Amino acid sequence: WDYKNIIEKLQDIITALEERLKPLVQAELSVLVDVLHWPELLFLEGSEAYQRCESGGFLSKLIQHTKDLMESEEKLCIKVLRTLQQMLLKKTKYGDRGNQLRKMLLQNYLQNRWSAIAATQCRLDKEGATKLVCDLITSTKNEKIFQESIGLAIHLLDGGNTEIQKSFHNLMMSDKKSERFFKVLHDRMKRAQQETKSTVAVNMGTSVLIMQPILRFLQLLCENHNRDLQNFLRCQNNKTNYNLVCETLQFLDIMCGSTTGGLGLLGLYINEDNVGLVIQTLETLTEYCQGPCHENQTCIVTHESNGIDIITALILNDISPLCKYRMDLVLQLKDNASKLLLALMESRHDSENAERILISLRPQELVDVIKKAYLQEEERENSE
Amino acid sequence: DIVVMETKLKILEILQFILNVRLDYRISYLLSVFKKEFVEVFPMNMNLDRIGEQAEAMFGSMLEVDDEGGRMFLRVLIHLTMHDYAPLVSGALQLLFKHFSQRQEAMHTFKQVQLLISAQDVENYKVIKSELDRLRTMVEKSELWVDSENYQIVKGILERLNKMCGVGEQMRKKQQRLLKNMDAHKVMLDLLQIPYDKGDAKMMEILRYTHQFLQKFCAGNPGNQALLHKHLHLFLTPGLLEAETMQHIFLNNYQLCSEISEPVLQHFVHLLATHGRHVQYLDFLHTVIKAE
Amino acid sequence: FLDYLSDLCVSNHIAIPVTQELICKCVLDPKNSDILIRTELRPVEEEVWLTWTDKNNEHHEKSVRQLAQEARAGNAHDENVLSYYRYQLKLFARMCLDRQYLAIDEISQQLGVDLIFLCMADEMLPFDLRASFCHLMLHVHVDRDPQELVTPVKFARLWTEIPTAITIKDYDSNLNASRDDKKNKFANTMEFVEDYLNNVVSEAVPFANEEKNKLTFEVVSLAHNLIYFGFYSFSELLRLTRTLLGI
Ligand SMILES: [Ca+2]
Repeated sequence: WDYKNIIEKLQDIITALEERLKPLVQAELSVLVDVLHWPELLFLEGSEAYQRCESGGFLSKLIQHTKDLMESEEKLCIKVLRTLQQMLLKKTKYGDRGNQLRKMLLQNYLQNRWSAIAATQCRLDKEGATKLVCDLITSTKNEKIFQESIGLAIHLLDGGNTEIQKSFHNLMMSDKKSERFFKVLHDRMKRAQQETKSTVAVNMGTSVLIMQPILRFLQLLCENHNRDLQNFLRCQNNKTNYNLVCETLQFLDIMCGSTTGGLGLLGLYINEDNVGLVIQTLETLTEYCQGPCHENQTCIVTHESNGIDIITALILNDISPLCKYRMDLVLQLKDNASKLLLALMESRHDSENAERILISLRPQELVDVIKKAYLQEEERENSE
Repeated sequence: DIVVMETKLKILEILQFILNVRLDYRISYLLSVFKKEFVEVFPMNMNLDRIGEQAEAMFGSMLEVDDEGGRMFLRVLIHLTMHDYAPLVSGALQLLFKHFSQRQEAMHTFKQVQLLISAQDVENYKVIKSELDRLRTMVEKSELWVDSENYQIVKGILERLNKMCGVGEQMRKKQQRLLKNMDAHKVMLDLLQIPYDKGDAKMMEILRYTHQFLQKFCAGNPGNQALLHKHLHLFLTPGLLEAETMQHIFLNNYQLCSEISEPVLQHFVHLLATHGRHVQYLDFLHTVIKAE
Repeated sequence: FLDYLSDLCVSNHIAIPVTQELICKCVLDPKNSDILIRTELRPVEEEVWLTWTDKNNEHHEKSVRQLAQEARAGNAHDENVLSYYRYQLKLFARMCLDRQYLAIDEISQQLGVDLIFLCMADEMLPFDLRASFCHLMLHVHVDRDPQELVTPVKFARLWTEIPTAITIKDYDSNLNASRDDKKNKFANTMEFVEDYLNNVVSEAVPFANEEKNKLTFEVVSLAHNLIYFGFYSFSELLRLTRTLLGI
């Protein structure tokens, strides 16, 4: 017997089977989402189980059990959170074979019985998804569970759902543990800032990678210029208040190198890996200030960290290292910075913000930047 | 009623066992198809399309657990998930999640299949099987011979297994994988739990040999190291051999050393403060400090 | 007091060898043989008779069927002796938990497999007595040295032991010899378990009667233990899955 040849052929067959069955695996996993959507179809109409399933009792019980099993079985909690996130996602195609398998499975199980996303989000919120997310974020000590909770929050709030925002605000206000929620968020923000500062001093860490989902969640809270959420993120009216707008500005300032970055060394600090996080931070600040929220604008403009200078430098500076290789990201960064600066002066008749911005954003350099951007069109490459 | 919930839990456990048996049958079917194709191609190219088609077909059938094509199974799982008893709901949820991952589970299990073709491999497999079976049978009757020829036979079996562990990086890895597949570690751990008196030198020698085998089992193998770490509570006792085994388990393992729990670390300092027997505790701490 | 000894035998559903051995050395000692009801089978095909010594050291022997009939009639002494026997059987099962061979060797001789099967299968006895006998059979005979837990999935397989074509019947025929060998002993128990499960599933409300729930739980636990010891082939397991799901 050819031992080596037999092993090699077995490995080749394993690889081929793994490659072949991937769409089928995806379709089979997807069918679970449909089953969870309409459990009552498994039972007979008019039965007690049918009544329990139809009214959403199954989903509410699942959410309650997920809350209960946070400490008993972390893996099961992660699996259920991922399943909920998949339930909140848009439909996808898995090829001809995948679609055939999915249709066959749906027929076998269920005999013949953005608007959809919004309806699903509202249904999950009714079943208590928002409360589950808040409880998990406040109480969980597991990094994976926290990540899944933040992802579920983002999926629930995706697209700027007013009902989900109202539910979040009601939970933050009425509930007595909102203080712990904001304290946890503030502590994670501070840890990310400290890690980024240490890395910058040395010269990308889970504590820094987690900032992207947190910033996205905070932006989604304030989406569509939600004044209540915009003001709450600055002051919570609790015994101790955590200003997340100020912390976001501080994170942006530390990421870009602080005063040294503003002087003109911004290019070194910003690179391909961390550019997306800076873009997300700029978008979050813009969502904070737009609507407008005058208090947030004043907080950002008059901050002691002088983070407005960072934004002006972002607009003026060329980002020499990154721009040579990826000019599209630099253009996106400049566009986001300009949007943030515009939002900082949305409906301010006084000149305070304008003068503060002009202190660091000199007119000649701004005009030169505008002219260079206009002339760069002939050198533009195919990009969004 | 609690009785009904316990009965349903037992039924669920039976269902898990039968599903595992079905998974084993699927793996056997895939192996048979592969062997048939290999024999056809090499009586002394491969049509991978046919094998892929057969694998896809085998997941379609007589392997179903109900006459409704899995509808009754899903209905029962949902109904049980609606119940209040936490263990029952957890089991139902686990079965529900496993239901829609059959292809992934089958591929994962097929990846781990180990084939024994060489004559030396077959002889090693037979010897290990016989030795482990005899050791398990003798350990199961501890009360009969524990304070006879049992001690000598057990000592010979431990020495034979220790010699069978192998020498050489590739040989050691292969033998460790084979021993893991034959569940020798479970037999050794069960032997450690055997009750015995403190004034039997023969039993002390047997336990020393068992600890040596356990240390050789996880020597340089992160998988076996984690497998033994799954049963830490046995080794957390006031002994020198236990300290050596703990050191070997944690030796060169960042995933284990970094995430070492507080009570485990306090255990050795407590022993040093109260006993201070030897330098074994200090050695364990030193190896825990650095990893990879 | 027998119940209290039973709790002392175990802790958190896990047998403690020390206390188990201490209780076994005393309960089963010949000097304390007057506090345990003796059970035997006589031709009289065969009938099970219980003989016990009263408080005043008076021997009393009676058939189990007579005890059950009198207890159902309304007699209190027969009910008391039946309850004492049930608690004694519970204590015997507990003392043999986790393969305590010291007590298993003694108990097996007094209560054989055939006697326990006859007592449990009889439908004239109360469900509690049948449940106790099923528990004793599970914890005295099934969980013995010959039986061993079987891993359903095997990762190490010989190249020469892989058939070219495999079916369910051929798949389960690899080790049919050992299965038949253990069937030669446990065939009656397996048939009784299958019939009981079929009857339970046939009923509209399987968990209606509270008394029958205990017997159902013991039968299900016995089936679980038998399955986990490889007493059934894949085809029989597939057949039994339908009944288990229907229940
Ligand atoms: Ca024993």
